Amino acid sequence: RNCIIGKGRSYKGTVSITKSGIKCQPWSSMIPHEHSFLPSSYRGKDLQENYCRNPRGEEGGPWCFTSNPEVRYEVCDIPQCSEVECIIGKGRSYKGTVSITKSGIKCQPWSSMIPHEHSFLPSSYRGKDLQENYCRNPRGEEGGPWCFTSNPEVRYEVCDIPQCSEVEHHHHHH
Repeated sequence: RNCIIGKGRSYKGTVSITKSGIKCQPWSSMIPHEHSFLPSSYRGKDLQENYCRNPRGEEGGPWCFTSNPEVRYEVCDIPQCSEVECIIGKGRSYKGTVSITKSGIKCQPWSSMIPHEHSFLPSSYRGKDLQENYCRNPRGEEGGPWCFTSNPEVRYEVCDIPQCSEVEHHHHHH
């Protein structure tokens, strides 16, 4: 993805513009800037196209030589990856803390039988993180994470959690 973890020493994404907005120079090119980061000599460091990279693992994060003759190199401005509430596909793996249904009803705790009695006991679904009153999809059903609701007239309802594809840092269409 196009965010970095730590200093991005293994960053392999597609950002190709510096912090000040300068288009990166290709690693294979000596123009404008002549240099020794030859892709054939630095394999495993994935010096591909003109993508920002951190081949030496430095504090600045990924950087590139720049297409501006007056600026030899510059760090890139790549956000640090941060956890956001989202699901992939149907949310079989969702372990977030959303606890309200799509119609805004507070979820009932999984450990509770009130108002709705049920057989989704946390002790019987070890591994599925039936914690507190958090929306979950413990049998990997279509429709996604859901909960029993605190409203006695609504036994259960799906929760509306955004798809991670809406918020993530995508590889560009290159």
